[PDB]
Amino acid sequence: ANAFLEELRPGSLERECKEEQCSFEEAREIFKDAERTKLFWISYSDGDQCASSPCQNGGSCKDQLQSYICFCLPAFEGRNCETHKDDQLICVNENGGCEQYCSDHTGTKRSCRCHEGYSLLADGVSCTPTVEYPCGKIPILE
Amino acid sequence: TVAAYNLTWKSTNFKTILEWEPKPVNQVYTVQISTKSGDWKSKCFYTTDTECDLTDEIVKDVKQTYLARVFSYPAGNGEPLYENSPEFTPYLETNLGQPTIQSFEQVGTKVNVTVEDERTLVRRNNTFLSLRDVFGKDLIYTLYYWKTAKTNTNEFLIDVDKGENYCFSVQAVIPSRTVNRKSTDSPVECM
Amino acid sequence: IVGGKVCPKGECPWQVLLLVNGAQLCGGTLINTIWVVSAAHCFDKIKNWRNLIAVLGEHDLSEHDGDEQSRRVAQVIIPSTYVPGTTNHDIALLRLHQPVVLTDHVVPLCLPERTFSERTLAFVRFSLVSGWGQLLDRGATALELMVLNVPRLMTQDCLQQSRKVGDSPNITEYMFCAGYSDGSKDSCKGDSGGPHATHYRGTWYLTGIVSWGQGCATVGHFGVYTRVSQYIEWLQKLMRSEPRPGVLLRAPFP
Ligand SMILES: [Ca+2]
Ligand SMILES: [Ca+2]
Ligand SMILES: [Ca+2]
Ligand SMILES: [Ca+2]
Ligand SMILES: [Ca+2]
Ligand SMILES: [Ca+2]
Ligand SMILES: [Cl-]
Ligand SMILES: [Cl-]
Ligand SMILES: [Cl-]
Ligand SMILES: [Mg+2]
Ligand SMILES: [Mg+2]
Ligand SMILES: [Mg+2]
Ligand code: NA
Ligand SMILES: [Zn+2]
Ligand SMILES: [Zn+2]
Repeated sequence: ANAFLEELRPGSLERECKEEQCSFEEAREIFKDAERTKLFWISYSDGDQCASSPCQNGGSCKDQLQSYICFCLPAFEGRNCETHKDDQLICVNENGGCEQYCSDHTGTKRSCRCHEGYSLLADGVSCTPTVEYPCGKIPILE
Repeated sequence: TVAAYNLTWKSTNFKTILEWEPKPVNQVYTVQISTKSGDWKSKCFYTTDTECDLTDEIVKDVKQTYLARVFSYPAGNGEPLYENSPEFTPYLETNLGQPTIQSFEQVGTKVNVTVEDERTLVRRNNTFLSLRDVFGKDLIYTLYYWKTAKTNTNEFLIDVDKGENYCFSVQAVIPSRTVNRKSTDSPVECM
Repeated sequence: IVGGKVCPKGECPWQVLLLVNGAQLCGGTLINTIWVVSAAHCFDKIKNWRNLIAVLGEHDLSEHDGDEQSRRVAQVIIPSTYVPGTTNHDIALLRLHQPVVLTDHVVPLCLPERTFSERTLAFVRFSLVSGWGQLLDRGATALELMVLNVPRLMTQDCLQQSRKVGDSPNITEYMFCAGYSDGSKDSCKGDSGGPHATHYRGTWYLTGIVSWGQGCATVGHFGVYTRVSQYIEWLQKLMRSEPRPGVLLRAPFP
């Protein structure tokens, strides 16, 4: 970045690269050694990948080299926190949280059901026996 | 349906995403993940994506060894066609993120260089844990300045010649590793 | 059961010991007070159909206690698709003449709904398999009920991790493998018809039936079980059908 009267002072990283945008060679004339310039330029000309704010649903971006990482709030997941955990209550997802049977209802909430000899609890997800010896329970242990 | 191939683990600071091929044509995918003796958990149900975020599963125990599989289902809705992924142990395989130099203070004829706490996706007690909270003594930070310094914390107390202006750069390193021992260098910051 | 442990008395309350002419025949699983599920191949050499006994509450074959309940087997229903001497469609639904009485030592195992079984139970890693079968391939049978914890495998992996053997049966959609390939643990001859039970959120369900294998606990091989989920509708329908004169009934499948 050249501007006549501003090019009278000697080399400076703060003036040419921090306050202004410098080229590879300008940076090279500052560091002189190749490997030094190398590791400065490597991150310098990389670009802030979080500048476009890719982390949805209130997430936080942290820039990396030619990439970023999204830190999501509790209810979200995904590379960009795009996935809502609250919109995943379906039967293929850990049995919809049902203790026994689960029934999908697209558009509405899924419902939980129970095996014969059991009945659905208050919560709408747990089952309780309605007979003395319900199936699948080992009495001598309880 | 066709089976998914080139299943790969992309992980940095425990944000772990499984990726695969091919782009689906008349088929959707479902991902399962488990520990060698645990139950399979389903994720990314009937997705058309060729990736799946598994961060929330692996951060339950970063030292466990996980295996994932990608089910292929036909468009519309007998075990499905699937492919298994390489096993993945987060603590031994997650990439160390690019560090950032927080500050440098000339405290006397010495300069203290502070490395910003790298946060990970592991969130013990509401907050995200740093790399040091997870690795402890397994993690060290190395400084390349102008030559080399190493630390068991996030600070370097280095000797400098008065009024000379040095340049610094840091790297997260897990010395016990043989593969993927270190992070990419941090942006260079000079006095 | 090779490499297992003795199931403590009362802890495998749905296990059924099947007897023919008083001799030990196979295992079975109680699903309600009148119905028992077992394996079809257990009935391949049966001539005296009126001499089939099911014993519930059994534990130690050498001692009779007040917990054992024997009932005559009224009907043995098998898929007509099953071919004697083979492996496919290895399931039998048995009707007991009089119902067992449910007690601390006699409790049925839940037969689950098909979808719950296919989408949920199928992904629970470990399940128990029990029986009084051989303790070693070609060795002697057990006197106390044995039980083993085995991990389930999807058929593609089972095919991929099993040593090549020509003349061996196909693993069909009506079957599934479970077990270890290191030669340490497996179900064995005489355990057939016994349950492969799966625990899920406090309740045990029937997912498989001990069916066949290439030798018990043979390196490079797993135990093969009947995939009960393929038969839920067939079983439910037949449990509603009226009693027939003959003992054996080959019902159409599906
Ligand atoms: Ca300039
Ligand atoms: Ca200028
Ligand atoms: Ca210059
Ligand atoms: Ca120049
Ligand atoms: Ca960057
Ligand atoms: Ca006895
Ligand atoms: Cl840290
Ligand atoms: Cl009777
Ligand atoms: Cl066998
Ligand atoms: Mg300035
Ligand atoms: Mg310049
Ligand atoms: Mg130059
Ligand atoms: Na074996
Ligand atoms: Zn008993
Ligand atoms: Zn008796």
